[PDB]
Amino acid sequence: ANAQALNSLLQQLFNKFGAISSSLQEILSRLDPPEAQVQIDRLINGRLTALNAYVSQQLSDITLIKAGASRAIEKVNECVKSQSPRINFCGNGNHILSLVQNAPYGLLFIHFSYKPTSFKTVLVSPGLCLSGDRGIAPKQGYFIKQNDSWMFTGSSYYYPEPISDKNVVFMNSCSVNFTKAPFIYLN
Amino acid sequence: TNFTIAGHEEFIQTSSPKVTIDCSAFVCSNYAACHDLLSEYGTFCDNINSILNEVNDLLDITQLQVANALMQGVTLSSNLNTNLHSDVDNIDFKSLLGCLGSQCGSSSRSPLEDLLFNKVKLSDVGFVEAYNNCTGGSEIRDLLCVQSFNGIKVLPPILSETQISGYTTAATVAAMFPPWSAAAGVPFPLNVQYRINGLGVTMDVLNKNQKLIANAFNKALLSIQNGFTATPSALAKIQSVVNANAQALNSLLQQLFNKFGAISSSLQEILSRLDPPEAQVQIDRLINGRLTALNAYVSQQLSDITLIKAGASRAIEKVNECVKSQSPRINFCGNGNHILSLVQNAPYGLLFIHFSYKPTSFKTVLVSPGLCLSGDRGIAPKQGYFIKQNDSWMFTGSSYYYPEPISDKNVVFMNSCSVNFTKAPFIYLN
Amino acid sequence: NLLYDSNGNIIGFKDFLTNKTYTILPCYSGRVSAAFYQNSSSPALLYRNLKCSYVLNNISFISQPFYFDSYLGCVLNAVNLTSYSVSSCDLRMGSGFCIDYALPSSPYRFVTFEPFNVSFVNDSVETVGGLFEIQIP
Ligand SMILES: *[C@@H]1O[C@H](CO)[C@@H](O[C@@H]2O[C@H](CO)[C@@H](O[C@@H]3O[C@H](CO)[C@@H](O)[C@H](O)[C@@H]3O)[C@H](O)[C@H]2NC(C)=O)[C@H](O)[C@H]1NC(C)=O
Ligand SMILES: *[C@@H]1O[C@H](CO)[C@@H](O)[C@H](O)[C@H]1NC(C)=O
Repeated sequence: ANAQALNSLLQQLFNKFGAISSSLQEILSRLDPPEAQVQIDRLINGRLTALNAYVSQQLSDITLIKAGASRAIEKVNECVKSQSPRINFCGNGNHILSLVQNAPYGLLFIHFSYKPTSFKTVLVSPGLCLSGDRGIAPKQGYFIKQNDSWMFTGSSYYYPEPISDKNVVFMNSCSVNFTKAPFIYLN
Repeated sequence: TNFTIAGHEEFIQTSSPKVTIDCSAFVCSNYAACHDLLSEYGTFCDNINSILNEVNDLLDITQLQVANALMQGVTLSSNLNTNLHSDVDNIDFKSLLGCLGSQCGSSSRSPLEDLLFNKVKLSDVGFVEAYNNCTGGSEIRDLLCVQSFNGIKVLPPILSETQISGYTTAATVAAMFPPWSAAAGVPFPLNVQYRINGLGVTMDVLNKNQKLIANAFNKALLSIQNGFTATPSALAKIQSVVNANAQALNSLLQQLFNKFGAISSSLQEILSRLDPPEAQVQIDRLINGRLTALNAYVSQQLSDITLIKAGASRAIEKVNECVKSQSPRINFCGNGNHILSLVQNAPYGLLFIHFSYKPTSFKTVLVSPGLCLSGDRGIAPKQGYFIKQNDSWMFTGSSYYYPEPISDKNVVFMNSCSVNFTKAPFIYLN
Repeated sequence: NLLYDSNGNIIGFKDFLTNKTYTILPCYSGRVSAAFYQNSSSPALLYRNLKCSYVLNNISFISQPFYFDSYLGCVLNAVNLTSYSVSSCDLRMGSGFCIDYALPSSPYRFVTFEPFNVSFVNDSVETVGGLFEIQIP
């Protein structure tokens, strides 16, 4: 696009623009001096208009260029040299880390993500209530029922583990939509 | 002491109507004697067409980006809403959902979007319905038919409004039924409780006022739906954009009736009254005037497309970081206390629905930023304060008054206490 | 003897030798959008906002063996195959439609443009036995 613009800017020097010849040499030594300004002015007006249009196009493009560059700077500072807690910014939700490389007229990014391959269906419970009007809710995971017993699994893997203090939050009440389990004596 | 939930709407412009101008149909004439002189200017009208095409390409690119941001990481079940219960946990979401079942085709707009689309005439379908009437028999006078025959016509986008409405109503049900993609795998009421818990409200009051939260959500949705009968700000901005586009299109057409130092605005009168060898001056004057007008128009378009792109990027960022996921950034998705956010399709942009946490009653109480325990040990509260009740130290939240005993789950420990901390040797672990 | 509008447009005329009133409507002057493949032989014409009942007898006198009306005007040298959708398309027309080329009648096919989809899973929505049912990697 830059080369096409530069080539189109040069081709405007071979235009007549309402004159008798598209050349400043074929006008001077072809008429009397008083009858040359009328054509030189018309030759100058078109070139000035073309230059103004080119300057306007450059001013319109530089704004988007600077906006993209600022976005690139922000993305570098928030994804390469740091791990921001922002989601759906450096990747597609499962972003891990990113690297930066030099590229012609810009920069190159390499985003690493977390892509699962296999899946497995399982019934989950979004919270339980223990004996004594006490309720518990999982933190980044679910509650499964394996061998008439409740366990805890992650939201992105299926490795069962027993319920502990660092894997569940404690509440002093629970609604009627949760599942009752009075045999979980893991306080 | 008491709280409620309030709603708030917001509109962000994303797209703009695509305008196309003809090279020779508008500059000189449908004739040929004028075109024989326009060739002396070289490829001057080709450069005008090398700007609107790029503007339309940028508009298509940003529309595809918005669609991708709406449809990224979204998975639904096969047993979809086939006339099923659109309400979950006493929360009526039917007023902002279309239809995604096997039936109900060729129409996917929600009842909320219909109120917005029925108050604008120059929508995506409006130009299509107003342009095809210029042949089968239109009214006595129509501006769009006159502008179309002179080289000014508005092209429809690459994606219809129905597809955008479908994308929106599919992204809305994401955080409504398992699996919860837009809630990171958390049910809707538990997600709302987690959102409102981060402000300082304890879990003891949330479980006792679930029906209150449901009624507050229903009342907020009803107030947002009924607020479109009057003149709101989003509809005002949409009408302003439409009127500005119409005024620009009408002002661009009036340049064909100016004189521009010539003898007459009509080009046929100059060629049917004066001899050939003197009409070139008038033709050149008219050509220069109309080319200057077209250059001014394309310059204004290039000036507006930058702000359009900026608004579209802002809308994309909001869609990515407010509705599909929660970002720990205050005063970004709303006004202070922010809980959730919803997106709806709007003419030439998107419509957002923000839910906030608005208290009702207040109470004055004495608080302490920290106390010193026995043994030069320190302790400071987190997301709350320290209050005294019946000559005993307890803990309370920063957004709700509910005393609770001090435990290791609500405070932090320090190896040294400051000199401006209230002494309290009576408390050991209570 | 003349009727004008708000901004300098003649939209009427009265004759003085016949005492009859007429109405002036401008003539048709529009372009055509034609999609052309890499090494095809004839593009796919598209007259926007024009029915083929008016094009086949007032615009183009060439015998067109293929024509059918659509949402954006009738398309020439194409087939009505809107029941088939594509993901990526290089000839975009608008309103969710595009034209793709298939190497063989009319090789141009008028299809639907659906660039984004959603992953479907065969699971239940309502709670079964008080528990949900989701997929875990
Ligand atoms: C088109 O319409 C005009 C307007 O009506 C017609 O002009 C009218 O023509 C009639 C018949 O010639 C005139 O009536 C005459 O009036 C004189 C008195 O002035 C009377 O002595 C005659 O016996 C006759 O009744 C009428 O005045 C005249 N109106 C005007 C305003 O000039 C015209 O004839 C119509 N043209 C055609 C082709 O029908
Ligand atoms: C939609 O499906 C098509 C065809 O399977 C595929 O090419 C395209 O990448 C899909 N889009 C998304 C967003 O998954």
